[PDB]
Amino acid sequence: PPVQVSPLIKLGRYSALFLGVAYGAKRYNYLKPRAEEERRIAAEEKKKQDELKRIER
Amino acid sequence: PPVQVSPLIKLGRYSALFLGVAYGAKRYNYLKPRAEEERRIAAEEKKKQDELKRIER
Amino acid sequence: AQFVRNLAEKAPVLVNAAVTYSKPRLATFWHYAKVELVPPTPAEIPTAIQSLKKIVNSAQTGSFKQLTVKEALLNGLVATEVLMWFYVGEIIA
Amino acid sequence: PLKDRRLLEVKLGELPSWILMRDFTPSGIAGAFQRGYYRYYNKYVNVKKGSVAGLSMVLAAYVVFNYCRSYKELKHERLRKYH
Repeated sequence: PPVQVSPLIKLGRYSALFLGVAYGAKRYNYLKPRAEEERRIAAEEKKKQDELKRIER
Repeated sequence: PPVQVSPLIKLGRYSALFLGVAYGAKRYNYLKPRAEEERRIAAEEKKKQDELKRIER
Repeated sequence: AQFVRNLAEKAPVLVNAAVTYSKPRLATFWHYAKVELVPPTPAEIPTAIQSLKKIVNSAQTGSFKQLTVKEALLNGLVATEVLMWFYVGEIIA
Repeated sequence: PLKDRRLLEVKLGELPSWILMRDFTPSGIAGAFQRGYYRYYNKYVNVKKGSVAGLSMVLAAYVVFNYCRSYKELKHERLRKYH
């Protein structure tokens, strides 16, 4: 036997839902490049360390 | 002398507004990485062309 | 030189006059824009949804097909008006 | 009370009625271009205090004409790719 929403909450819910959906898409977009670049430059660093131990074994 | 909205349109407007705001944020997020990577790989390609004309001048 | 600088001071007074003339025309635009200091009422939502359903009624049976052109032209132009705001939101994006 | 009316007067249901009551022969094309030119002329030009707007319209029209003519050769320098 469903119990009708005290409408305050039925309002408060789905709004916040879509707020969070937007927040998530925004975070994804805003964050991808920084991590991509930090990791790629760390890859430069690790290749350099590899060649270091190659010449400084 | 303002003219009250024929409410149909006052409804139809701001909805579409925020739809488009969401669409824009989504496009930004979804699109950033692909272009970043295509351009960076094209940069690999152009460095390769540079070294090509260096050795094949 | 200094006279040109003095002319600039007069020009600054002229610029103040330019602001002075613009403000009443802007005030008339403000009178049209002063209707809402908070988001629109959810009271007429019923009127709008009911008008929408009445449009659907006129559509389903094929009775709106007795209209004259000018009316449909107007309707479509305001439809596209509403539409442009979608790209506007994209701009915000 | 009339078969032929201003295309704005006619309705959508009888839309094809108007489309079929009217003629299409090139003579009836000149006899349309003329009506357009003369409406413009006798409404915005042939008046004792004709203004800029009595002329500026045809200029800013020719402009858009020759812009459309050129659209093809301009898709090659859009500053941004994904529009």
